[PDB]
Amino acid sequence: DIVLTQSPASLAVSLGQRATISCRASKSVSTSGYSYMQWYQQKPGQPPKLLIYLASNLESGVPVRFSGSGSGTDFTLNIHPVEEEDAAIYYCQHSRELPPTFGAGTKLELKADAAPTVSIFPPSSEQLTSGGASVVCFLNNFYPKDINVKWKIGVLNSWTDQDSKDSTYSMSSTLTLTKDEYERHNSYTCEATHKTSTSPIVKSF
Amino acid sequence: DIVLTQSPASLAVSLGQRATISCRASKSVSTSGYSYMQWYQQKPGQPPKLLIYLASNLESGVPVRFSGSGSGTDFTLNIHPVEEEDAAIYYCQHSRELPPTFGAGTKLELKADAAPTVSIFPPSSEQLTSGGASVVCFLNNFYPKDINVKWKIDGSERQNGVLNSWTDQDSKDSTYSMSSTLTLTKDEYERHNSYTCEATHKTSTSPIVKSFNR
Amino acid sequence: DIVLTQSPASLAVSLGQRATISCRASKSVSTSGYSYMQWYQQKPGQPPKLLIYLASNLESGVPVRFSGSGSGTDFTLNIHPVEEEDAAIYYCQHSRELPPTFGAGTKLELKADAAPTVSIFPPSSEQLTSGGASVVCFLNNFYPKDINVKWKIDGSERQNGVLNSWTDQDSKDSTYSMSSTLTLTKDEYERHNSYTCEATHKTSTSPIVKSF
Amino acid sequence: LPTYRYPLELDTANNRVQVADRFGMRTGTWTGQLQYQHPQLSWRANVTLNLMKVDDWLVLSFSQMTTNSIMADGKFVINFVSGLSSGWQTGDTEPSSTIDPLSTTFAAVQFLNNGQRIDAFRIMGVSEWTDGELEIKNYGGTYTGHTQVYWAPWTIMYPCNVR
Amino acid sequence: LPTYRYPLELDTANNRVQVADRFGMRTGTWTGQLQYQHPQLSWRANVTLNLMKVDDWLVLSFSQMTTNSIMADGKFVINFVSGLSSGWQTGDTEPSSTIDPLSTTFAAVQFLNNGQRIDAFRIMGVSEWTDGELEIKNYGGTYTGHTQVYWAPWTIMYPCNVR
Amino acid sequence: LPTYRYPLELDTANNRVQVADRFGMRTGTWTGQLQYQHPQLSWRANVTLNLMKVDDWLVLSFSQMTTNSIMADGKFVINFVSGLSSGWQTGDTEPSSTIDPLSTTFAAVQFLNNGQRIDAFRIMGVSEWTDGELEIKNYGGTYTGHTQVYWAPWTIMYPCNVR
Amino acid sequence: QVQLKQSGPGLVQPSQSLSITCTVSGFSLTNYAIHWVRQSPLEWLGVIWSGGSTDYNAAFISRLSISKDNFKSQVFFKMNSLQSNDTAIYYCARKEELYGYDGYLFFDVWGAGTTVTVSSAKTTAPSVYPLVPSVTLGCLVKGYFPEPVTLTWNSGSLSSGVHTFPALLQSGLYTLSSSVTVTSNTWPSQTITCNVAHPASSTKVDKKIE
Amino acid sequence: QVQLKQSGPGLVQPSQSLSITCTVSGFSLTNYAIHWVRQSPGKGLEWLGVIWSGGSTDYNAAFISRLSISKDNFKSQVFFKMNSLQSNDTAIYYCARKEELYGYDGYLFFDVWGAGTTVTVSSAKTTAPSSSVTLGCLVKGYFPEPVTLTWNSGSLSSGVHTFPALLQSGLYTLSSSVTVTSNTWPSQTITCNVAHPASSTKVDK
Amino acid sequence: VQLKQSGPGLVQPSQSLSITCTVSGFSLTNYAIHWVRQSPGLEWLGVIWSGGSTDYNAAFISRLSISKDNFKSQVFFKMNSLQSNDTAIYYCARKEELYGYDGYLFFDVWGAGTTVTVSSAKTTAPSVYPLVPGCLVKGYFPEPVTLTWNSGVHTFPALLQSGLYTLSSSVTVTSNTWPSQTITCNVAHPASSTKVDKKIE
Repeated sequence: DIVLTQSPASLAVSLGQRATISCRASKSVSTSGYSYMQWYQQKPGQPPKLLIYLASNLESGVPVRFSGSGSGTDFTLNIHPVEEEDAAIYYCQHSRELPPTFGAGTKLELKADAAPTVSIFPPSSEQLTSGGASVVCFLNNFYPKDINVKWKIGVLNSWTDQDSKDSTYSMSSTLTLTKDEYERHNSYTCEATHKTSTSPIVKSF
Repeated sequence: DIVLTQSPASLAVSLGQRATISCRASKSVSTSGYSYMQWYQQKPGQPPKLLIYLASNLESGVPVRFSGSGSGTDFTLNIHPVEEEDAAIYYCQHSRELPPTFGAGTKLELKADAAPTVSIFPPSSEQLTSGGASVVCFLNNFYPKDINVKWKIDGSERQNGVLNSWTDQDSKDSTYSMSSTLTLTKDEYERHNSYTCEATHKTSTSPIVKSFNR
Repeated sequence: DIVLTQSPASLAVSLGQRATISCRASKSVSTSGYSYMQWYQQKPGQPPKLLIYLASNLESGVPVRFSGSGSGTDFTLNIHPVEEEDAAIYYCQHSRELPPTFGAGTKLELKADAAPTVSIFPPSSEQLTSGGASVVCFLNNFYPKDINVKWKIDGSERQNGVLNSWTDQDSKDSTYSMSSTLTLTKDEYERHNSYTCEATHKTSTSPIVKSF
Repeated sequence: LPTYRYPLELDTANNRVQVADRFGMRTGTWTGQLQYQHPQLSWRANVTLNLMKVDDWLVLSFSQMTTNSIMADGKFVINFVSGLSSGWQTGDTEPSSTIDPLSTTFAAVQFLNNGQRIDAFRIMGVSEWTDGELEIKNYGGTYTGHTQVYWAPWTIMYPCNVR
Repeated sequence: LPTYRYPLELDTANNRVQVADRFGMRTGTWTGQLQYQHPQLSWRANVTLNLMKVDDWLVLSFSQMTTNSIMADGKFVINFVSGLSSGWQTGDTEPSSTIDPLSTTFAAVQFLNNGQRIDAFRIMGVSEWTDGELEIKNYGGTYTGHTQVYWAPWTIMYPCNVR
Repeated sequence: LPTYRYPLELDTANNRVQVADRFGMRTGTWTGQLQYQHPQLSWRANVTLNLMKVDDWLVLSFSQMTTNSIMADGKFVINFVSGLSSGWQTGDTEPSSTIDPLSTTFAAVQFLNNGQRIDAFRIMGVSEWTDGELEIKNYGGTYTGHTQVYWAPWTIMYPCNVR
Repeated sequence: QVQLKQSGPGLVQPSQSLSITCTVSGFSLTNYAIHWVRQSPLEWLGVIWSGGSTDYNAAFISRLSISKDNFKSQVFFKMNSLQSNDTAIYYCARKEELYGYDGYLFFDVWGAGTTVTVSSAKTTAPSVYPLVPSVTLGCLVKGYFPEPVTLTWNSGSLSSGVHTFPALLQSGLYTLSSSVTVTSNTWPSQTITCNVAHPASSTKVDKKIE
Repeated sequence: QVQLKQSGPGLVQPSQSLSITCTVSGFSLTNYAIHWVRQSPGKGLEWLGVIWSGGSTDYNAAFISRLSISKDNFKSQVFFKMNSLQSNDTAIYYCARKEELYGYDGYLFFDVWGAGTTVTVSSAKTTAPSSSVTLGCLVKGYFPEPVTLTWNSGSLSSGVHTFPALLQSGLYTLSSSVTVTSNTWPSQTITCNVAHPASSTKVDK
Repeated sequence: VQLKQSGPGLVQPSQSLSITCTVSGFSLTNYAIHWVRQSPGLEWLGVIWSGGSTDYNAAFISRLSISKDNFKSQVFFKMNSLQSNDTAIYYCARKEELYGYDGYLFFDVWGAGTTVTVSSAKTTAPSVYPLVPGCLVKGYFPEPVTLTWNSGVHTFPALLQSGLYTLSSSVTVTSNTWPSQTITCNVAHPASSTKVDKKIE
């Protein structure tokens, strides 16, 4: 049919720098001097919000920071002032053909750097009544996104999408152990090595 | 202390025609090149929303049409684009003295003309069980605001026990509404069978009347 | 016929630094405790204005910064406050003998460092009517004074026909400027396509280049 | 075969020695109560200050704030034992000299007196550092009887060579 | 064996590594129009400021100037996209942090009102830098109705670690 | 096997390259007579100011002092040819630029007139350095007729790249 | 939501204490000053500055007292002596406390107000009556307490084509009328319920058109 | 007020029909056309079908005979029905609305989007979920997705970090934590409630 | 107080170079007018004392003669048998004739001087061409040519190739400042007396 793919797939941009996303269409999406293109901003866990309709029109309530230019074959989206709010994924959509096709998507990351913060929590007493012991170690507001946590005595680690305002990722680690074998081990350690400092900031109980 | 007096008390302007409200102060509210005055739009039943801060400055979320200019002794605001939204009363307030005093309110009335609409409704059964019968007839979306309502019992008109309500000038519609209510005790309510409300207006000399008998 | 020779030939000093110029005489120019010596300030292209006459005497309208002291055989002048205005050449002259001969001149250059500025200009239409095309590349406010400009036209290297002009150290700016002009006849002027101006400098190894 | 001490570091990836990037700029924040001290008046206000480590200078950036009334003179004490953002230790705020003052700056203020704001200026000097407590003396300025002070933004810096 | 990144450099002539001389002091000038911005009043004045890069600090040196009247508050915008002297690029003025304010200083002024000069002061803070435009906020100060302002010389500096 | 120029030094004990400690902080004092100069009034006051060399900045730390009356404008001249503490040379106070002003600061003063002290501020700028004489211009400020001046502590600094 | 709500008795007896408490949800009271104004058929009475300082109207001193709690985000107004004259809707107003020269004696946002009526007569509970004849249905309330009544059609689901009439005072009781207009297809299809909650008589009546 | 709500089973067995009902409030159904778009991982946003105002329907070229759309205008409802779901169709489904004007708006775009329904095609049965200071709220073993957590009835929006789900063998793992000042915690009690659409439950321990 | 000199620019080998100096600052009957020649060293040739007395350089006697006019305040100096060795700018210098002990052989003021060239060649006029994004003149005999530009006025010395001199002038302004003000260059030749001020575009 009519497939379009934006470029690039993931874009790591610094603040106050214009970020250009290029969307290329198999066939000319522009007709009779009008270009039928749409751009969307998808918040984490929320439906996409329309940013730009046609070629140069900004949807109602969208800041001037967002701008797009292009003809049917190729379209570019530009944002010179990039604050923390624009941490979302961006898709390009065409209105020409009877079945409209959404773009692959570009992931935008506003760049900042900060040291991590480690917090350790013991298992629950109400969970102890259930018969399973699970310890959770929560690390909030760390950048870059890559941080590895090794637990030494069934280990699961999760990472939140890049924070909007803070612009620093967060991490959650959970491990589950049955009561009969939970008390068999007495040592509990949380380890978080980062790129900011080679030494790991660790809290243990 | 520091007294302010607005002019005029009531302002009749058509849409898109500038209505100018003048606020005059007992003493000059301007000091060192700055004018310390504020204007407010208080909608019916709502608290006043600040329109202009200091001199000629528009608050966030305020329409661009609203503008005021003036020196310390007296301040005037003129608004040439006047849409349906801005039909409320306006107050002027001064920030110079330690006790700030709001100016005399000025009432703005948007001008329109339209025929009236009358609606009649019988009393409620749950209210009749209470032991008092009260019938309410509402005439909506009529201009001018002046409408008279006559209550009749068995072809006999009685004004006692009647309460009437006029709504402040509508924002969007720009046509007033009217409520007429009359209360009669059950023992004497059923003695009369005829009930009519009549509202003669300036649009047509004939009265638009709706009556029910039951 | 008593001839004097200064030392040194050139003195390059920084602003606010004392510069001492020594003039040495074949015979004693002093008589009865009076020393007959004179110093002159010759601006670029202009005649010299007398600075100091006899021994340690300042001519009218001469700043206090300029001062000289010395006896008959040799005279030295030392100046601690040295601003931008005094960038000209200075000569020493003796008044004792009936024929006076000026000493060897010394040129002082105030030292600073700053990036160059290159400008390229195409040839004129009125010269084309004459039949010769000449393009001028102008380099202003460049320090150090040494700058080389190499011109290459359409991959053909010819050393003939290039002229470069240097201006004496600027008074206020105190940064030299350079102008280079080359002339080519109309018949052969259009035979070449590419024109490049190159300025490899001591401030930055990369050349600031403008082309037409 | 030599090693390198901070701010000099060896980039083993490219076999290059350079000055550390954080030496030029290292940001942070201190959240806590700014302590105003005077024999006849003392109060605490919740403040958050921006910190900048530039070379051997530590920059304190006070944002706009409204505080209680102050005397014609006074002391400001910032207790860095706690409240510093991640990566900062209390020792990182110790000045590199005992000279008093280390630096002085002027702060723009508004004195509120019976409904009138009076423009004035207030001088601030870095004077003492005791066990994580930074003492910023307020020598004086134009003054008037007032009920509360509105402080404009202002910055002050002093030499610090700790890290 | 290893190489050296600026401001560290290897003097091959003496086989010695040193800190670059320009790192200690790099002077320059910006020629252009100084933009004052306020909702009710805005003007442009031709000014020339001296610039010197000392370590990771950029210093702005304002000479004496006479400008049109100003409001009790305001912003000064210096557009570095053009006007810098030879050797300077627009990027060389970008601060090394986004903290607001980066630094504050006081400027001495005289307000002219019907033939009287009134001595007053203006607080100035480096607040914002956007694509070569430096925003210096004038938070406030002593004020009086006036026709034009006479500005004494004044300097302001903020951290900059760019080249 | 390269050598190292100040502030870079080789710690032969540990075979480690580092930045010299004195580069971050080098303290000192200048003892002498502070010269105030104005065509109609000139005086000399015995003062002792603290000096600290931090990176390429020389900081002058003036303690509180009481001086004779001054004009609405004036110049302050500090003669560094003598009076510096041990280890300091007169050349060590030479700025690294000729820009005027090098830096400006405000000084808090009290003018004494017929038994009343009037608070005022004084702008001071580093303007000139001539063969060891540092000239700090007092452009102006709020002023009133007075018999004596009380000066609050204040600091001023300018770029300096000498040992 | 940056919104502030205050709670207080609607009707106060003569020579009684009229006290209203203002609650802030969006702004920290340590940065804002909360003012107090009364609108009588607008008067500035007093202000509590951030930091606990209070300034009152010159002509109202010693009869009104204002206090605030910042840890609880509340501003408290208490008036001691009441007359027939001091009957008005009272409002609490907000001003930011910044160093800027914004001409600070102004009010940015206004709370709902508390309706203050000065009467020693007890609160009577309001009777809600539904009247039924595009079709229009009218709701009338008679015999109401001294506080006012907010009539809510479908719990505030529908606002267009709904006219509410101000209270009319008959024999020491207030009469309130409301009318709504809806399409003929709409009302017999979907149910419309009018709810009238009274704050002074602690009564909430949910009447249905049926 | 404009609101779009979708009601439908969260998890559908393989080869079953996913039917969702989208209801619009404030929008005139006679004035707006409601479309249907699904978000698939690796496949991207897919446009499936549209109901034009007045009942006319056009579907995705590749989805005909598997998709059917119907609406009722007097009740302000739009009915979405898919005939067969396979592991391929595990995706968030969205209903979007666009205005019907004569203007050349380049109409094949969506101004407003519903909240969407998370659809997982798993055969496994539904499982029931079980100066500063930080406590973590975790729910484990909830199939299908998602769990909606409202902390202190949504009193505070700042300082609330949510970590994405991790899939265990027959269980879903979600961990969430809040950081608040130590002085503030002892003042007011904090209750964490996590609502699951298949099991009505709010547990505040 | 100024003195003015008029004289031919170029003199052929073995020809006579005669320059006349006119004084406006002091009556020549009270001052002594000297003559000094600047060659690419500085050579002192002769002096006229007040009262019509002349003393010449020891090694330069037979070729230099100087005369003076008191009623018009003019001084005439003439050198015979010019050769390739002597090619240089000639200057008129004055010292006041006072009884004072200040060394009478120094010069207070130099009014004007003429540059003397020895090669014989016809007068050539330099067409001045203004480049626009500078005013340049090339190929004029004899040097120099007086160009008057309009800080920011840079003039480059002549370069002699095949009997011709090249003169360059430049002004620097910011690109935004370029279209605002016009600059006009006039180039006067002392042998041709022609000045062109035309500017293109």
